[PDB]
Amino acid sequence: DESAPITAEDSWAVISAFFREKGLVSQQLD
Amino acid sequence: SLHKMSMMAHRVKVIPYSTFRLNLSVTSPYNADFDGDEMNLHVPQSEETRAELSQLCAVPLQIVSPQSNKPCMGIVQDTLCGIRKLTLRDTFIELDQVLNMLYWVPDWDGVIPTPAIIKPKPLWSGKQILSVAIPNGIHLQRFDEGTTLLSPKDNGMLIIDGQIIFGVVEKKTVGSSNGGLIHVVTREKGPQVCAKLFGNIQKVVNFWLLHNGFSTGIGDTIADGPTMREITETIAEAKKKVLDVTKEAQANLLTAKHGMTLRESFEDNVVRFLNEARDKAGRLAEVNLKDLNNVKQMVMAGSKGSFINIAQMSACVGQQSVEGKRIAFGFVDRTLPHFSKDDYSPESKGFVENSYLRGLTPQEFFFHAMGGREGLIDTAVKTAETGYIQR
Amino acid sequence: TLSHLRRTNTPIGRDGKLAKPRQLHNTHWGLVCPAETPEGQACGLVKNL
Amino acid sequence: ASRHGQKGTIGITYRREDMPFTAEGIVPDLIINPHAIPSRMTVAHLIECLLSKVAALSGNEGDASPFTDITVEGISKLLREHGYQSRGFEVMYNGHTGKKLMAQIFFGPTYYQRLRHMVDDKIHARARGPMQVLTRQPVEGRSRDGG
Amino acid sequence: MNAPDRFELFLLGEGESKLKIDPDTKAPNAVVITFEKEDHTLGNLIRAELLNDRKVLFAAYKVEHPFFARFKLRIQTTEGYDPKDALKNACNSIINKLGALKTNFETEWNLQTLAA
Amino acid sequence: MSNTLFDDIFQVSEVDPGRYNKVCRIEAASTTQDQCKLTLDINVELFPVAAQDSLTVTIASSLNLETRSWRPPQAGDRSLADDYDYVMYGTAYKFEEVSKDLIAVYYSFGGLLMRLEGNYRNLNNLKQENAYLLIRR
Amino acid sequence: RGNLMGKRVDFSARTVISGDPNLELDQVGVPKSIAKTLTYPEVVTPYNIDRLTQLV
Amino acid sequence: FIVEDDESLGHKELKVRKGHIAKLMATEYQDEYTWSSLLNEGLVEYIDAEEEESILIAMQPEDLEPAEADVDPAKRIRVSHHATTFTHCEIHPSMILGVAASIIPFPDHNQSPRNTYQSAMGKQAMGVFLTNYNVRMDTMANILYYPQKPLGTTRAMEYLKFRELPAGQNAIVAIACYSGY
Amino acid sequence: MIVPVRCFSCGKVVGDKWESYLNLLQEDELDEGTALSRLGLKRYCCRRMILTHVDLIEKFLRYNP
Amino acid sequence: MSEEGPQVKIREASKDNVDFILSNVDLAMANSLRRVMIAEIPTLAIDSVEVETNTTVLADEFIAHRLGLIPLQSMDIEQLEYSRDCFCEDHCDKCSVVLTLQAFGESESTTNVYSKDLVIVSNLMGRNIGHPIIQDKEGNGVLICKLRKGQELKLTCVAKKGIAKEHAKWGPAAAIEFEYDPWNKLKHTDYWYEQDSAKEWPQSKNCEYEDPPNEGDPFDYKAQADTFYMNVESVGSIPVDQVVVRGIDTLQKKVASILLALTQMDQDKV
RNA sequence: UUCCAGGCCU
Ligand SMILES: [Mg+2]
Ligand SMILES: [Zn+2]
Ligand SMILES: [Zn+2]
Repeated sequence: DESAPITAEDSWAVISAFFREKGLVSQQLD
Repeated sequence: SLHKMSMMAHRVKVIPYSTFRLNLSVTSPYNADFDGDEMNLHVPQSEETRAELSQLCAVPLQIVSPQSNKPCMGIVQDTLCGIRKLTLRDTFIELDQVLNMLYWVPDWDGVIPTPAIIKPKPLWSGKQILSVAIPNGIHLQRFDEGTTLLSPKDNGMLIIDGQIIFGVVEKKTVGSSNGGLIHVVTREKGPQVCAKLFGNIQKVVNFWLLHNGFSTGIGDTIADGPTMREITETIAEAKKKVLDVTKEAQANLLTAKHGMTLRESFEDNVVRFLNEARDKAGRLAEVNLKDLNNVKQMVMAGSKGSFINIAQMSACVGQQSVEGKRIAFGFVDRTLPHFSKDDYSPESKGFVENSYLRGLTPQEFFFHAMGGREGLIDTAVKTAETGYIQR
Repeated sequence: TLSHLRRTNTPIGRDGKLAKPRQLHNTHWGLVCPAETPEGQACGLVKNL
Repeated sequence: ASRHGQKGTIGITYRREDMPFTAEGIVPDLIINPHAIPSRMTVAHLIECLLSKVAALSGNEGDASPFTDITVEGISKLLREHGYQSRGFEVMYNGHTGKKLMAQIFFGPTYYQRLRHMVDDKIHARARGPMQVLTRQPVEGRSRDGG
Repeated sequence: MNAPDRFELFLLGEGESKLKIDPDTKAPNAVVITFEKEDHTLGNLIRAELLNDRKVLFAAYKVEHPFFARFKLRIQTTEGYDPKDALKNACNSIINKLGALKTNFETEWNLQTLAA
Repeated sequence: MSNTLFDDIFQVSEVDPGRYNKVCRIEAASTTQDQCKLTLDINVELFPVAAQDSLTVTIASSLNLETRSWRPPQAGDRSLADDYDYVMYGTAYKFEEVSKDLIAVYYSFGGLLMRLEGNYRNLNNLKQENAYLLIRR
Repeated sequence: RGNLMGKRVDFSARTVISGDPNLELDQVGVPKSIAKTLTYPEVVTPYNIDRLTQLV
Repeated sequence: FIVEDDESLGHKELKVRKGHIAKLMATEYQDEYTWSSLLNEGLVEYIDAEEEESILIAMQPEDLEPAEADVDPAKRIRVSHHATTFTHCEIHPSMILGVAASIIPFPDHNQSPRNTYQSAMGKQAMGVFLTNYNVRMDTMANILYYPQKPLGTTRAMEYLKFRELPAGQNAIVAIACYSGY
Repeated sequence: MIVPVRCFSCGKVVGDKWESYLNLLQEDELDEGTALSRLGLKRYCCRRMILTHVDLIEKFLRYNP
Repeated sequence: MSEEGPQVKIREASKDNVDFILSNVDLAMANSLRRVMIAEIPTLAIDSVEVETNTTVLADEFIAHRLGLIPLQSMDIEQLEYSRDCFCEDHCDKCSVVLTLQAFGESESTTNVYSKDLVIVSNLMGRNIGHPIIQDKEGNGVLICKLRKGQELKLTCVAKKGIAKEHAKWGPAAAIEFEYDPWNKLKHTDYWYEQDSAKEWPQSKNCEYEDPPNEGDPFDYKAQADTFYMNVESVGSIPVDQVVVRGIDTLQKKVASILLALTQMDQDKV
């Protein structure tokens, strides 16, 4: 079911991805 | 230094460790706390100068202030929170301890007082020994409510020739109160007499408290099971007391109560409803928490916290406000993107239904913030203009 | 060190702009932190993202 | 200070023999006053304690985290799965005599931070000394021995 | 910085007799012994025991202030009975108890076994 | 110098533990002048109490037939007017006058209170502080 | 406003305060550190001549 | 989260699914499926402030979606799943918070301003600002001897690098009056 | 930042037990909670000590002279 | 059938614990002992470090501190005067034990420093003292610190007498347990309860060894304290038993020194 | 000293 809904706990993984790329200084850098 | 008594002369008592260790009661007059607060102190230089501090600036003196013909110092916290417990009919102390307690009062005639209970085991009561600190000729009369010369709930306060005859003891009696045991002592005895009184009272109660113990901890914030559910409706019921009065105004059917927009006259009824509820919702859990509850015990002694506090912790927080006008629609006829336009309902105007014990919601939170930010805001000006005005 | 890297200084008129500014706005949700601001003085004037 | 705007300076230090104790032996490393709670309504403090007393027993990184599905009930039930009071409290004995404490105590770990700002870098005392030039009055700052 | 010296909790520096007894005058036949470089450890116990001597009218103690290792012990006694003695007794009394207790703990122990 | 100053027996109209875990304010009537009521709290951890019970309430300011410090035990042999179970001791504050002549005095014991009523406590009840209370059965 | 209505001064000291329940209302625990820093001009008198020489 | 009703089977829903997720944790595992992909895959958008004015967002992703079936007496009390006009959704609310705050345990349980203080004192406490202090001649700095990572924490700290560079220790705290000090 | 010899709270040695813990995990594969129980850390005073320590020392040791 | 008053009843035993039921005494005493055990029983631990070379990452004093906590032997001790009392200008085998310690990063792969590595140099005078108490599995005990390639550390430690009042390192204690009247027939507490006192508040392993309540019965106002369930642990330096007898003893001596003073005190005067 | 800046006093 590679396309089922998305429980809350999941989002974390997303945010992880965010910083994985972005960075806590994203702004200042870019 | 905005008080006359924001600078009193004390006695040096050279001690170790790098801190100015000052007595507690004289805490309030300096507006002093210990969370990183410092204090300056100067040293007189001439025989007459010191004379001037000693004869006019002594703390024993500043003890009763004219900016309110009442004493400015007086027992607080540990001593106050404890003095209460020590008192209470339901509190007795056998020998051994009493003997120690007696000893601790520097003065004490060194002559143990008769146990009011020689019956099986000789016992002593808080009130009883606590009076070993209370001088003579000292007379007190109170009467809170159901007070009656034989006060049941220990209402009121009655002390004679320096002995607690009846009624508990707390902020009302020992406090910086007006007819305060403290205010009396000073007058009736001397700046000096009373000065040392804090000492005995303190050292005794303080010491007694050392053992009886005391604390606070979440268990003190959870109101009785039903007494909470009974509240979640005391809430919803007001919601639907609004839902009603809301549409009733969404129909164009409401007296614009002279000098108030349909809009104004509206919100008013709304607000009044929520707080109306919120408060009772509180009290509910209030007289619902047994006396054993700590957070109450303090509120009773008058050493910390009040109704409102327990309310927002155990019951329901409240409707946050910015300029008296509940969270506004700075977001184009809505409070957050999490709301459908033109939503005048409380779940969107800043009403926090949850209690601190349960914790807010992303919204309850952010609104509570905006409300909070307002405090800090003027606290930052209500201080500047203040200081200015003062000089 | 982080908290500083992501910070915001917001000029003022001349003397404490008591009102509009310093308050926590709706449009602030999600962008700026609601609780982290300096006590007194430049309160609400300096923000943390 | 804790993580709830719970500032505080030491008042005095004691050693185990004097500190109050829980049958288990355990004793506090810190003893904060009950009063600094009701007026600040920093319940989260309390909650962090109850949660950490658990995760410290089970070794399961206590999840404080903003908004989530935890509850005092939620915890008080697990903390009860370890044998200790369900709300955290525990009886303790007056370190001097060994006599119990008519009361119990909310006794559990809490994360605390030691802020710089320690007495000794402050205690300053001047009895005359370094005097400015234009003013001839004492000089500013302790670093320079001023008054 | 201003911290005292750790050992000052048990070493009587420059002449300071452990004991020191000044006669309480507040009430007849009763005194106050000042125990230098000591504490509850010793205090409370000598208070308790002392509080068994039926010929002891009064007995209580107190640590002046946490910063100072010391405590005053106040003892009153049935006249004709010098409190001083009551302290000696209630004192040895402790040792005797202890002795026994030491013995008995050694008894029980010399009758044990375990692997760890 | 040492004599009783009042003797009687009453029956519990009811006992009350309002918000108290070891104390109960109780009251009874008189098995003599029906005008003799009585009020008195009581450590019910030392001397329990139940509805309707005859408790001999005696009172006087003295030792035993034969101010100052409080010797402790020793008296295990000494005179023992303790021929009772409960033996409190406090003071008398007000000496109210419930009309008629049905005066009623209030006595308290370092914390616990007490009140009487009737009139034949005349030459027996002094306004003194001293006054050991007593009970039995 | 800042030099004549309010000056900086000698014989003054400052430190963090921490409440003590074992002091008399009117005392103030001064750290030995400061006790040895702050002085007090005392005249030599056949009253203190003794004590004084001792201190000196 | 862009949440368009692009779902024939049902209603409106996250343009992202339990698959997308595992497809991510996939890369999480071997340290392929980026965040940037989650963007171009038109799965989530960078909602400007202005633009925000014209949308509707679901707080908790799930929760505010399906229908119905007595809530939990322990939990708090949250508003309902009103309308369905929803356009986007919140990653997690905990993201309105900035560094500082994010380290506060249960901020949703304190008097609003309290969380502000902690937002200042953490910036005054000690720690281990970096692991190269051994080679930094910065004029002044303090390092706590044995730092301990906190017991209670935030999912937020994870990214703030905390359990790795803490600012204190968990001390067995006893709340109670004693000597009165 | 190296194991903490002994426990702040009570004192019970804990400087040794370090290596054994990290092992009853990567190797013996246990769960913290028990791992600790395994090495004798009964009450939390000691427990929190280990469970919380952050062995930075490693990260430090990875530099140079 | 024997012995005066105080009487133990070892519940269990362990090289590192002594769960015993010390009964029939004054609580005062029970504690007074407890205390003694904790902070006044003589021990021995490093108290002086002489850093010659250090390339570690743990700056001197950091290490110097741990070194002091490192439990050292002290079975005897009583035959090793407090450096302070001794006459040797500073210290000597008569008052102290000296240890060495050197490490180098040969294993280009984290070389570890362990308490075992200390090396007694001064004459042990022949007496169990100075040996880095080890309760390690592989016999390494107390990881002092780590180092890389050319990291070197040269020390010189000097352990002396000492007691917990001066610093914890001289704590043979570790953590004692204490409890009595497992049901509270004395009411020394007032259980905080939401509903059922007996429910919310867990019962204790010690309830068994003492008769449960029994509703009927009134209240015992003559109730005192006998039977105390202690559990003296230990850290090594002293055997879990000594941490108890020496406790019973150390204390005892003091309690006598008081008489000693009462004597010396009289002899005086004109 | 001086000039600007920032910070701390729940
Ligand atoms: Mg402050
Ligand atoms: Zn421990
Ligand atoms: Zn020597």
